[PDB]
Amino acid sequence: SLSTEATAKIVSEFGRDANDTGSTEVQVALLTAQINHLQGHFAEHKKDHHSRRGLLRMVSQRRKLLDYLKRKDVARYTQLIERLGLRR
Amino acid sequence: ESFAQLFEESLKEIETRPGSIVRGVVVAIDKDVVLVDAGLKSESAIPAEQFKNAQGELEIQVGDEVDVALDAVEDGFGETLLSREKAKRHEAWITLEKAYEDAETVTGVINGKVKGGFTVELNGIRAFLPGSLVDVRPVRDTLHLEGKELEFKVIKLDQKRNNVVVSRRAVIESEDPWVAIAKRYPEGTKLTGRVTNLTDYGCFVEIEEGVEGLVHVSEMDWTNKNIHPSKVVNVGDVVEVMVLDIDEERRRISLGLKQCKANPWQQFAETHNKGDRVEGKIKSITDFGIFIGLDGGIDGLVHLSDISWNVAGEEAVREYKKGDEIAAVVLQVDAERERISLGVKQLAEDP
Amino acid sequence: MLKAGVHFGHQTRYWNPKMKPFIFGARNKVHIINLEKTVPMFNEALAELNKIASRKGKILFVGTKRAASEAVKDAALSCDQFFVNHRWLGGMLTNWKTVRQSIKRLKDLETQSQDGTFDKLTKKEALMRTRELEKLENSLGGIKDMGGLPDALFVIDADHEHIAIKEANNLGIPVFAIVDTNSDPDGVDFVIPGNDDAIRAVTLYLGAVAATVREGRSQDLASQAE
RNA sequence: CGUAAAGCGCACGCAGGCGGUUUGUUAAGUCAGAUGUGAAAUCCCCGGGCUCAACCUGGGAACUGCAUCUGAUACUGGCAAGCUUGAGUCUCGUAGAGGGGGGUAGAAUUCCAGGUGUAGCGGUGAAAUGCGUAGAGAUCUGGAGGAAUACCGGUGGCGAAGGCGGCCCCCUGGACGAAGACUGACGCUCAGGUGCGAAAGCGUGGGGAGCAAACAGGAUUAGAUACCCUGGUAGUCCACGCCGUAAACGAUGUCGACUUGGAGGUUGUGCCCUUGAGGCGUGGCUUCCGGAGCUAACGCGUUAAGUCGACCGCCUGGGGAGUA
Repeated sequence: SLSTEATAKIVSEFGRDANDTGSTEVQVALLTAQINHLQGHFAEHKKDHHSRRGLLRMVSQRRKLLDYLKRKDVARYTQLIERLGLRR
Repeated sequence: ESFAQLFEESLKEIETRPGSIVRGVVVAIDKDVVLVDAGLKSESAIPAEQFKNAQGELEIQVGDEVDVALDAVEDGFGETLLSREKAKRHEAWITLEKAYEDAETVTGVINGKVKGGFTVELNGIRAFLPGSLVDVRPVRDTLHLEGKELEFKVIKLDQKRNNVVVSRRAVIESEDPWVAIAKRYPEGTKLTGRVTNLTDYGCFVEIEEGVEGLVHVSEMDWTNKNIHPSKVVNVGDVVEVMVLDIDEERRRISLGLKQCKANPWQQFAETHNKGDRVEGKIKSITDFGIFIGLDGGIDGLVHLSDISWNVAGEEAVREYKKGDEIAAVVLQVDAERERISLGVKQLAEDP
Repeated sequence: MLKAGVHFGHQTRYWNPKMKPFIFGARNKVHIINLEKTVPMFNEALAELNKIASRKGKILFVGTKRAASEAVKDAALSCDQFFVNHRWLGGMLTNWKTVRQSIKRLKDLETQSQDGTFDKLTKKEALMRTRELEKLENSLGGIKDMGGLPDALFVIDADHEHIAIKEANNLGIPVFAIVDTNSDPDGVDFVIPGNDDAIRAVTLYLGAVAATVREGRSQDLASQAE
């Protein structure tokens, strides 16, 4: 479930270094990679409600982080949603 | 000040937990309760039976000092576990010295094997050892003068469960309980075990290195149901018990205790059961078909209404004999199964 | 100082948490009462005993404990004081109005049975009236000569005679007790943190109280007056 | 608002409400003053006049307000810059009937075929209906099919709730702890809305061992549309939709803080003599007993029904009625 090489790849790709792992663009990028991974799991299986509640949880978590980032810095907000690809 | 703090760590330094430091001075004696004061919270309610030596009478007056034991604190009110176990440590030290000495020399006198090793008794205590330990070779102390004087040379000890078999005569010669539970197994290996707590259905004798035995209520004696084990044996006492059963799963070794006065009953069936021996016995309750003489050590129900005289049916034993009186009665039958001796009274001189 | 008796500390785990000022958890899972704080409270108790006994007041000694039974009688009849050691009757102080005529039965019955009709009626009547005297005698014998309400109550176990404390807190009697670790120091005015169940302790505390009483009743002022 | 009426079945979540901590600025809220206005009559106070009073009337007070100007900046709000305790992320593990899909194992029940064998079986409080000489019941061998997973099983575990027990694989959610690093208030609650939601039931297609509403029969009974017995169809099972209710219960909304103890369970972890199932601490979840305090009492009692704070739902006599 989003293996350690993938997480280190996304932290190093969106952050400052391999230590700045908790910034907002990094957390949004890990949540987005996780959601887009689990879309293949909820393509089939169709009934895993107990896992889809975790999916909806990290969807809302991503949305509140994006709402914070849009509220603080609109520049990196547009760079993040355009670098990442979302908003319907 | 720190006088008291230092005083506290001092008093910690000048006591220990087990029965090691002989400190309690006997400050009141009354039969049947001794009591000491070893620098603990209260004063022990000591039995008298942890302190009489080898013939029954007391040995220690006021001021005398034996250590007791510890590591158990407050059952409501009071302090200790008994000093007699204390003594066990001393015995262990002497045994260690012999093992340590390379040998231990005292006196060991072993007449017979309850469970395959002569019993050896050192000072007050008597211990049980595996069968080889009693004799160096195949000499066998059965031909020796009974309860003979040697020493004990150790043959075998079990090191966890306390069984020690020692070497009489021949002076010249010089997880854990439950995997291999086949040592005391085979049908009836007698053991010497201290009882712990009697749970009104049981007695819980358990000695052999971290096990549990019951001897529940059915055997215990040669009466079944009216017995109440607290009346009949003891609390905290080393007794005659053997296995009778070991269950591998469920971990319930079900020991017994009737393997004793059962023999007395057998002797009564025999001793006086050889043919038609006469007995002088006292009746206890006449139950309209007999008189129930029950003298001679627990032999149960006896003479029937059919003999009683030289008339058969009309007699009604309350009219003809007594209540509580010693009579002529001879044996006429001992039945080995179903525990019925059947005495009679017609064997007299009228016809 | 653990002076001569051993009054170090108690039980194990069922301490009353109100006695957090007097604890030291030992290695054997047993509490140690703070003996360097016990002594100021005990001296604050004896300084009250000299005052209210030099008032010519009446101390009532209470402790049963199955072991401190005889230490109260022995260590209290040495003074001119009064004791209850066998059975604590419910209401000997706040229902003393009806304990009074039971005392009248005891005194008025040993008056009849030391010389009077202790043989004049029936052997069975002697077996009744005498058994009555040995029933009331170790129930009211120490309180027999009191004839009033006491001015103090010296309790040896608050946890065992807690109804004697509440008894003499319905009315205004200053009680004080040597408490254990599991006892409750609430009704007790002058709390003495120590050993309740040691014969050495109920010799020591009760003996020093016995010294403060008879040494406290002026033998000096009276002498001067004379 | 546990049991009296009353906590949504449980969550997510937009608007709404509320918001840790420091500095600076603003002065919107807030406070203070002033001015204008708040009609007169009426109420209230001190007077006056009717012979007194009711009544009339002089002066004031008040008209709890609104607007403007001038200031105060402690709190609240707006703005800028922070801070790390709240919240969140990452590196290691840890346990678990958490979920979805697939596969497989053993015991047992039923049936079918065959063997041996013969007079009963089954059932009850007693019986009969029923099955059996057309060979039953029993016993053995083989086969088929369906369903549930003994023991482990633990006032144990996981899950938001409903709920989830053979074993194995694949895909996957959450929690917990140790040591650090990182972001910097990103938080709490939430009407409407959306989602999940035992059993029964409904629709489509399969499947059907055992059980079992309806139904039949035998009893029982004064009657017996029942309990009891013999049978027995929907349903129970699977796949896909619907329904959206339960004594959906801890009859106790969620989140946060604080406030004496004890005995246990389970799950991590640190130190030291792991030298011995050892001792001293430390987090999480959980069971019981009890302290103050609370409560109408029962009881609750650090997992509160104690002391408080934020937000929401709900109650206002019983029946009619959760009905039209």
